[PDB]
Amino acid sequence: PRIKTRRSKPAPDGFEKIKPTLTDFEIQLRDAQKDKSSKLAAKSNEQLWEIMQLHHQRSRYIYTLYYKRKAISKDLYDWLIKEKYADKLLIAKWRKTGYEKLCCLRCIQKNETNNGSTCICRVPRAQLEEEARKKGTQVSFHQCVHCGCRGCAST
Amino acid sequence: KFDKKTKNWTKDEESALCLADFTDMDVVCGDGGIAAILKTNDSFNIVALTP
Amino acid sequence: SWRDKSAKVQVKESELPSSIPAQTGLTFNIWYNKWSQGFAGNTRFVSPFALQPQLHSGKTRGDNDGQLFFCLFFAKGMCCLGPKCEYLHHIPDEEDIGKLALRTEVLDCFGREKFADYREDMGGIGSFRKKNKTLYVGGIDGALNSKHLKPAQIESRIRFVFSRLGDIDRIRYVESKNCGFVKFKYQANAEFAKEAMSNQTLLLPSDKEWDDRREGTGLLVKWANEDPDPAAQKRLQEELKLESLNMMVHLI
Amino acid sequence: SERKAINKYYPPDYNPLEAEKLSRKMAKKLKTMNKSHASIRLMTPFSMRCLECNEYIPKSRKFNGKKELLKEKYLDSIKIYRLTISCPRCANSIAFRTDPGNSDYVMEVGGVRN
Amino acid sequence: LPTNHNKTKLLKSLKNTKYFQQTTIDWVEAGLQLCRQGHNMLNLLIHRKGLTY
Amino acid sequence: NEPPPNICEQCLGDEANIRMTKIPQGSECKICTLPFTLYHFKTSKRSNNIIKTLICVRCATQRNICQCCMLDSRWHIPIQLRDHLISLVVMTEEAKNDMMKRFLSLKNVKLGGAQITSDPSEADNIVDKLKNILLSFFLYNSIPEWKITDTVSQLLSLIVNHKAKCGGLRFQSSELGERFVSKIFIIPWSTAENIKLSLSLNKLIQLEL
Amino acid sequence: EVDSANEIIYMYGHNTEYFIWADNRGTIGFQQYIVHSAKSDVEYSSGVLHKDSLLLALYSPDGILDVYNLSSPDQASSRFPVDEEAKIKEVKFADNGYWMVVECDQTVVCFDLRKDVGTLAYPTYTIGTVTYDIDDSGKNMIAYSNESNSLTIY
Amino acid sequence: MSRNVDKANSVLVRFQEQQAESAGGYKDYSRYQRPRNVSKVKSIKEANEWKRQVSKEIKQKSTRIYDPSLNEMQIAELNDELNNLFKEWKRWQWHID
Amino acid sequence: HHIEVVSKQMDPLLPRFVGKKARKVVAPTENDEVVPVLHMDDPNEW
Amino acid sequence: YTPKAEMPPEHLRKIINTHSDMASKMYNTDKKAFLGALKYLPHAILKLLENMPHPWEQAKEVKVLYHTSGAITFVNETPRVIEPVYTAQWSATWIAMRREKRDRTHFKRMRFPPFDDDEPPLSYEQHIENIEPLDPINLPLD
Ligand SMILES: [Zn+2]
Ligand SMILES: [Zn+2]
Ligand SMILES: [Zn+2]
Ligand SMILES: [Zn+2]
Ligand SMILES: [Zn+2]
Repeated sequence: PRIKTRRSKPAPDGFEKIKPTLTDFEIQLRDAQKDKSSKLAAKSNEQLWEIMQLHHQRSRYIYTLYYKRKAISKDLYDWLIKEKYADKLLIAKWRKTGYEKLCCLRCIQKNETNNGSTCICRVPRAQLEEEARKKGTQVSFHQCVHCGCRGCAST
Repeated sequence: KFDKKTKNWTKDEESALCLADFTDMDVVCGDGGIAAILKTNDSFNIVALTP
Repeated sequence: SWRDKSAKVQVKESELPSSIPAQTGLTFNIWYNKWSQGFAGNTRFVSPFALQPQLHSGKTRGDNDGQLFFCLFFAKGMCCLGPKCEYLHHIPDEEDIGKLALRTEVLDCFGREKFADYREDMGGIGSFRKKNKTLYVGGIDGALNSKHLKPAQIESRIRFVFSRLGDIDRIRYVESKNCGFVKFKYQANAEFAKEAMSNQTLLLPSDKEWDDRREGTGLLVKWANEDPDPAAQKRLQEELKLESLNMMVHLI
Repeated sequence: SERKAINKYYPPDYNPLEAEKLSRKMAKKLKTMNKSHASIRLMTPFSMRCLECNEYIPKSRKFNGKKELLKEKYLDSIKIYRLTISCPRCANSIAFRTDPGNSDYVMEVGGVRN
Repeated sequence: LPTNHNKTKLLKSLKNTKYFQQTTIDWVEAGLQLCRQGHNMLNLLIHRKGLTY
Repeated sequence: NEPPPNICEQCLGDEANIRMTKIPQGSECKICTLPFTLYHFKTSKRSNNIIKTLICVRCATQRNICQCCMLDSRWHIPIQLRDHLISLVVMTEEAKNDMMKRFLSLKNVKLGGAQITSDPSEADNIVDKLKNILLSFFLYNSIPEWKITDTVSQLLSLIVNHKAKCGGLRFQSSELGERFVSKIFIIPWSTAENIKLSLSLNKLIQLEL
Repeated sequence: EVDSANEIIYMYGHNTEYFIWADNRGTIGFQQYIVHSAKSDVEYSSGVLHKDSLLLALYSPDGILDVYNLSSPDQASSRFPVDEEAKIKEVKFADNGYWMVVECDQTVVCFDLRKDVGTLAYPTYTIGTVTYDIDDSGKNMIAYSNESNSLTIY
Repeated sequence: MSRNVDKANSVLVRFQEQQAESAGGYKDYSRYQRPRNVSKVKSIKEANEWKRQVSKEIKQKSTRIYDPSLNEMQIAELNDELNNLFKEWKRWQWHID
Repeated sequence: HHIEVVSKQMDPLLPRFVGKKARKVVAPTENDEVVPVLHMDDPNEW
Repeated sequence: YTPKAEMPPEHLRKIINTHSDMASKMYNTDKKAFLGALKYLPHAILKLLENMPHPWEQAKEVKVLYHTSGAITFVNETPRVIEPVYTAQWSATWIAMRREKRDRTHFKRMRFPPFDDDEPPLSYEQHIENIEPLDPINLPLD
């Protein structure tokens, strides 16, 4: 979230109900945002991954309540979007087909990657597993370096 | 276990039995759980393999 | 049997894996991570950890995926990743060595570039030019906290530590030089051993100076400059000849 | 970083008096500062001969000497100093004293003035 | 009179890479980051130069 | 202008498509310590750990070796060994010096042997020539412990000094030893005369220092 | 670096130019001088100093409790009788100046220091799911029970 | 504080050194004079350092005393100095540990 | 065997050409063929 | 092509915090990156300065690019305004300032620098949580 500066009205109707759920998130974030003296690259990456997951989760919760459950007013949702709470682009992506389970947006920036493609997470476990079986080796990848996303795919 | 990647029998677990020489055996397993029937020339022991 | 012995490892937990430097100097240089404005301190300090491999060695995240290279940290005895480590945690067996024997010229069993020229002190990660399986052991006085031991005892201790770590070819303690030459079958194994036993105490729990093993300076484990006395040389030559013969056979 | 530097950085806890005291405590232990024959650069006013190898070091020739305090002062409250030199060729310790009665120097078992 | 050719500003080029990513930040926070980052840079460079004093 | 990378068949992989990136003046070559383009390929897409080129193309050419494997381009043998074989039928002396190594690298002579390996004529001839040329218990009475251990295992801590020639095997189990005896180079418990003498001599030698 | 082959087992600083240290063999020193030398026949794991700063009790779990007088080096320590099976957890000197309270695993022995060595202030009566502690007066006790998760005051 | 010595023994530097000694244990055994009477050094590390320093000094002495003008009296003097150094070294090899 | 070369976009902060470090390099002349240096044909004054 | 992922600020913050006590063989390359970044630090400064929140603004949110290494952070947006509106705003601010001057017997001018040379500038995480930033400069309307 951003800081309130009397720009937007404090909150629409149903914020008081959801606020305590997404205020747990804030605590988690706070725990995350600090020097965990990781002393090690992988460990360091893990905290970032965790943070990313947390970010995703809040958005999902919001998204779930507004679209799937539909228990929150449109206005409130809009307000949330305007604030830093939800991710707008991510939500949009989710709403689109084939991107519903989506760890993060930068796992589908095809420009970013060295090989002109999407993140592996986006490959359904099924396909990778099949490939592995064909080869001889076991399941090859666990989670990507952008965000911890073991089997991000929509399956 | 016969391993599907490595293509051979690989050692998975070992258990000590607390108690003649068993010259034969049969494994059973169903939903109930895995048993080994251990046989001598004239007697047998049914041993369960539990978690 | 590391596979069916265990899965878990967790050698030294990520709470306490290491403090970063040890104070030489006055001020701490952020770019080199080394203390500056002074150099007083023998610097080599004994490893807080060690590879008790029978206990530690296990399946890793690497084993499943098909990693070639073994875990330096595991060897040292401080791989906080443990089962989620991508590098292998076991003493290099023969099969593994065979598998990575293509690459073993250019880089070590740890997957890190062997150099063209040896370091002047023969101190680390041997050259790709000279293949070697032969470790200089030194600072055994310092590694045992200046203990009045029998050379034989020392030799035995060395054997105990090193046999466990890899398939031994042959070992020699020397009173005059005050050293311990070890030779292995496989270069990779030797490398692993070196990694392990760098900065390690040779002492045991049963000894009276166990609680002050940290205050000493560890084993100075390095690469072996070939033995000049003639029988050894002859043996080496013979070995080389044999190798050549084998190569020829392979070719034809 | 520059010779005309106005203010040297101090740590956030630097009790200056305390620091001074500490320094003093670790000045008796100190190697340099707790010694005599502290160095100096000086030209030679006497223009003299090095007594061992007869090397004729002339007037105004520059040397890295050692200035040391002579405990026995001149009169009362005006100090006099021994000013050590080495001859260029042979490494014989020449020196001289500055007795200010004549507004000049005195040779001290090193060489002879001429 | 300015560049006819150069469309490619600095930021755009950076964006075109994978190494930069972008957020929305409070300006004070950004400033703080700059101060810290900048400070780090100046220390790091200095330490590299060897002058740690 | 740039020449192409010299990566061997076994070095590179078993597949009909590999993607690699070139990094111009990436690293310094290990031999020469002189900037050159790193090629680094992943072999199979998903198979872990990259294969970066460790040497400059020129140096590779000189030694006639894989830029990854550091092995003979032709026979896939370590430079020493390949050169040694040729000698048997002169070897390279890489000059391990800051300045001189670079100079050596820049020279283009094919150091030593490399020429022979390169040419079908010469390599083949060498091979032919080579072919022609070709055509508890103490233990007493040199060979390595890894062989001894293997032997012991087959028969089913193992100390052996060589100056002594006195191998004190300690299975630490009465079962292992009693199996070991029945299933079967003097081997007691915890030209014979000649052997004894030799052993004694060895012992003496061990004990004088 | 203290000059003793034996592990230092007691170190206290509010004795005020000197601190006191003690060996597991009963070497007691001020840092400097040694008021008592190492014995061959004891092992201590801890110590406690009396408020008048002259009596030092050294002790171990197994029942050894020896009181030393720091004012006279030539005075032999006093051995206090504690049965060996009752594990000594802690020793405190009470505020009154004359109770030495010995907190054992399941029981408390309180010695009266005015009287012959071994004289109790009161008889020992017992009151492994319960830890406890006594205040400096030696007359208040809080006991915790791990079964009921509760604090009882005695 | 020209000529470097002054700078070295400037108060700030001294303070810094003291701080270092306090926290981490950086001493410069070059910087302080080695003590005359051993057995006023309970720590082992310190003793070792002192020994090392004396060895270094001895080595330095040795290096210079084989200079070409051998008949000069400085060399002769050093010969006694060398002996003294050796003696000191020997002393430092005391048998407490 | 056919093989695809690529150039990966390195980060714009890190040194572009991490290989080079202003190294001195003596080169051999490598003149194998021999230049013919051809020509034709009072000392106290000169 | 496809636009940049709008990342969370949290991630950025975390990255920043990690590279405070940076002295391992881990992030060797991050130090290099940092060193490189000096090239663009003046640009960054220019950007940040340009985005300065105007006195009619409690706190400006701003677009930010940042190297994933944590070496440099550019304010990305370039602040454009409706010129007449901007002018009006400035005028209003001026008026407010004048009013303040009229009011106050002593006007507490800042001390410089605002934080001590010893004291390292507080992270933003000390005062996200703090109370609503006090009211900015906008005159009493009608
Ligand atoms: Zn994903
Ligand atoms: Zn993702
Ligand atoms: Zn992904
Ligand atoms: Zn590991
Ligand atoms: Zn190859």
